[PDB]
Amino acid sequence: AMFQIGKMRYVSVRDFKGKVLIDIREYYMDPEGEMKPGRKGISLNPEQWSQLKEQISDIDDAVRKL
Amino acid sequence: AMFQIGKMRYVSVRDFKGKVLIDIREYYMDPEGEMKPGRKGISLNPEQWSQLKEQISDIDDAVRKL
DNA sequence: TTTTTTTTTTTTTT
Repeated sequence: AMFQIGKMRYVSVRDFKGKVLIDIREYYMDPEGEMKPGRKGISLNPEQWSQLKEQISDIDDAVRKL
Repeated sequence: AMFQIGKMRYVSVRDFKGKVLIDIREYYMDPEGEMKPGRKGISLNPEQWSQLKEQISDIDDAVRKL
């Protein structure tokens, strides 16, 4: 499943080799004319994603103040 | 501002060259004994961060179904 | 070999 968050950026959810990854990732268009994941991104495991969600309120507080 | 989401992973919030960035990134310990940002990570702008949050429910549903 | 916004490019450590 892919969830667009910008022009060339997605959160993607996939099973990779038995484990669920939540990937926040910029994509590019390659010379053969296909969409590929780029170097800018990180694949989170479910516990890291859970910790991120738990800190959204604090993250938002910091964003708001800048 | 730093928000830990794993042993060596953080969300950070900062103003860089006049732009607020929400960076999700893996860090490492370098040979001099200092923490440094690593190559696995992505800096979101606030609009991307807002779209990510908007889709957490859908992302979470994908995780349950994969 | 190691950041940082809408070419040379994936994939999990509290």
